[PDB]
Amino acid sequence: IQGFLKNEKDNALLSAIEESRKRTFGMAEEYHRESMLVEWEQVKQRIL
Amino acid sequence: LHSFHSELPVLSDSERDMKKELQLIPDQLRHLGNAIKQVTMKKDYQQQK
Amino acid sequence: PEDVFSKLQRENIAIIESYGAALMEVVCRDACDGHEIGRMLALALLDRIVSVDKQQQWLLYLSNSGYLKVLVDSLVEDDRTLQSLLTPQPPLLKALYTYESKMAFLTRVAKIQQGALELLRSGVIVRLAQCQVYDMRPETDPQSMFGMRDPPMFIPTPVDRYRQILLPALQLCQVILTSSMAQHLQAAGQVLQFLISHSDTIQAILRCQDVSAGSLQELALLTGIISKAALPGILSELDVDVNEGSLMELQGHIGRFQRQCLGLLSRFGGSDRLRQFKFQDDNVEGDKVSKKDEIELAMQQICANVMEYCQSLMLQSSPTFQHAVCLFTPSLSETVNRDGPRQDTQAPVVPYWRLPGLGIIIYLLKQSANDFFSYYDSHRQSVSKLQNVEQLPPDEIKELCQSVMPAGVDKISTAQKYVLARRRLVKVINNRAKLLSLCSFIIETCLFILWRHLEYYLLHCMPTDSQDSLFASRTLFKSRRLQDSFASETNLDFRSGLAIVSQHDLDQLQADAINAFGESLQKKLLDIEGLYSKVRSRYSFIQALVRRIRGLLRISRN
Amino acid sequence: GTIYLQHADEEREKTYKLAENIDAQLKRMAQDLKDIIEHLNTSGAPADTSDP
Amino acid sequence: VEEAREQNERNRDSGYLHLLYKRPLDPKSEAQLQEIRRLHQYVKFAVQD
Amino acid sequence: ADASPASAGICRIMGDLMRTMPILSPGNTQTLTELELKWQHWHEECERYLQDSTFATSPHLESLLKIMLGDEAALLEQKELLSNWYHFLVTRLLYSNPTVKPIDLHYYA
Repeated sequence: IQGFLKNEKDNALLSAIEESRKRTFGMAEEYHRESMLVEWEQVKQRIL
Repeated sequence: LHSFHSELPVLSDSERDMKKELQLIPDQLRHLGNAIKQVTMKKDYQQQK
Repeated sequence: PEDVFSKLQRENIAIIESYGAALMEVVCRDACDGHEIGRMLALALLDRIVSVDKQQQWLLYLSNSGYLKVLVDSLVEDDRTLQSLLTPQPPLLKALYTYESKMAFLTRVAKIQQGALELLRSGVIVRLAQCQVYDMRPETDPQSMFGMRDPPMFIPTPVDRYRQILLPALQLCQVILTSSMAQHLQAAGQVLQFLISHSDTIQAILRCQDVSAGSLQELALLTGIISKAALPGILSELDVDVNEGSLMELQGHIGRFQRQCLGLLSRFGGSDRLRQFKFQDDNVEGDKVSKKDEIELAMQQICANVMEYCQSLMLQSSPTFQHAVCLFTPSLSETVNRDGPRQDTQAPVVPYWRLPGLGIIIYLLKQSANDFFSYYDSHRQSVSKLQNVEQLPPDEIKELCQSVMPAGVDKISTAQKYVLARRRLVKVINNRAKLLSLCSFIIETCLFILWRHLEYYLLHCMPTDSQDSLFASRTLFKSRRLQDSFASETNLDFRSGLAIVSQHDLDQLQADAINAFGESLQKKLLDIEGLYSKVRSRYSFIQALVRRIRGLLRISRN
Repeated sequence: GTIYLQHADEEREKTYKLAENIDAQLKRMAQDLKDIIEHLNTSGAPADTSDP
Repeated sequence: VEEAREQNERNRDSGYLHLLYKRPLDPKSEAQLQEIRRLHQYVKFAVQD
Repeated sequence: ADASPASAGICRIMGDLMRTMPILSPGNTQTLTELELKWQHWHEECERYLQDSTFATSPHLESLLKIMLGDEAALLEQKELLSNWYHFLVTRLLYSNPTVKPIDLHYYA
């Protein structure tokens, strides 16, 4: 029991770290794209 | 090839960063040459023994 | 109405607010100074507070207390450990995990414009430009492709540990250049200095012949970093003692990044993207589908970021249309020479010192105006599957499950499998929507860059056969020595790197553009504006460019 | 014939003379090591081919 | 002879001199430094062995 | 320059070279390699005025240019203006090595 109730607790700490990191890193591409698209959404007004 | 390189008017960054490294090695060579002396005096001692 | 997830985060952040500076010390100090796992969890905890704080109370604590700089100057002591984790057998991955959470917290702070400015005020880009681990790139052996078939070990490769180090650092630069809007030229100056502190490593990314999801992700960050910091106006707006030599090296690096990024439009915006996929769609079956959504995505990300950079150059280079920078030569041949099948004589790799033809932009315009119709009905099917998950075949529910968990799928519950299926179908829907938004931009920007080259070459380009020019040159390149005194503009004239344009190249560009922009393409572009641009404020923008190109393509020189 | 010595050339020769002295001292330390090793391996070799 | 011939023509370009600040080591000065590093490491290991 | 309208023009070339010298400023976000590459231009500009013979009308200003170029002979011609060897050391570091490190310093001392 003390092996099993360690291994899944160390797995659980790592999973709470994992989604924090990866959901902020994928939001970095999504934040680049939406700022990239919104500055293009200025440039097209200036053009037209 | 050594006279076609002596006529450059200023030191490069890499000629200064080589000098910074070349100025370090004399103090490691002291400790390394002392380690040769230490091992030779160890050999001299074992051989005399 | 407010959803319960909008409510519960307000009341939880009002509880966390209520403990004040004592709770802020207890977490921020432990993020700087605590145990291996203490710093790690406290940095993911700060990432999570800063994802519900709307007042910026935690940012203003983190800055004024000093902790936001301690969590930046420590990167130069993290480097020393991360270099060890690139060895074939790393001693403990713990330090990579604390770095990935430190870097996630920075990549959270940097999405608030004031937080990104406070990171340029600590100097985070200059500390990243002090970490040697980004130049510790492992050598990827091409002979290894006969070396066994090995299991998914609990320790990643050195090449992918290098990705877990590099990709967070690239994403922070990219995020700072997208929260720091077009005012703060110092942000772009710092990120340009980081790309030059790693200069031939950055070019070795731009020269990587790998087509993995990883090499395309390395390129899809790097091109999207290059698009906003390799810009001309930054070189007029960096007023400091800089020596004439270091400034000409800075131009010598920008004039390396520009030309090597243009070399990706011929690789992937060009005719041999249709070669690259066959080396993936042929050999290795068990992982093809899961990774092809990412490789198709990252390819169009790299296309969009270089079209963003070309667009930026065609907006900064002059306000006056007569002094617009051309980046694409009058050759449209790159659209013509394929309608007849012959054997694979090695195509001679285009020297990345050469400017691409304008035919690559018409080829890219044509191809995203095909890819968009694949992606549109793919998204519309993936949404239909997300609307009907419990009706899917039990073997397709298993393909979706194995696309997330490559083991253990025959050991999980029916609800667990339906939840995996919903969560893969959302990843596919969002990757495919992300792809439509990329094809949308690349179509509109292909039409912008095409309009601007066509407006220049017809109306403002003089063919070099004009013999009156025989009086314009012969008097500067003869030796004098010494004396004296200052006061003119040293301008290095990049117009000496342009192509010799004949009137035949202008006649050819006209004859070819008239056919290569034929109304079969013009209809499809208006059919796409009929489907997609109803979602955006500027319906008729594609029509306005297609109209101005149709106007130019009807002018005759007389 | 016609050049004045610049301070950079004097510093460059002073850097390359430092490298020459260290190359010549390292090759000597290495020959001293090789002579010590040669002696360590010859002392192991008993001279009498009359031994069966 | 061709290495020396090309080197001799480059030394006359008034545009070359301003770039020299950022020049790497020449491929003999870097090679003598690579040999000094190799010899130092050998002399360090052989003293231990 | 106020008293001597014959030297004043040359005294102001010397004086403006005494304003272009790249000295480090504690409030200023530069690298050592920026200070170094600036100071190398300033040295290549000071020596240029010596080749031009610009100061060979007042030997005091010709000495000040050699001192400002790190000339170890002209600095020792100033020994009756250097009351101790450690001021001579710091002068020699200011005009011959502005990127000196603790781990170089023994040799200069």
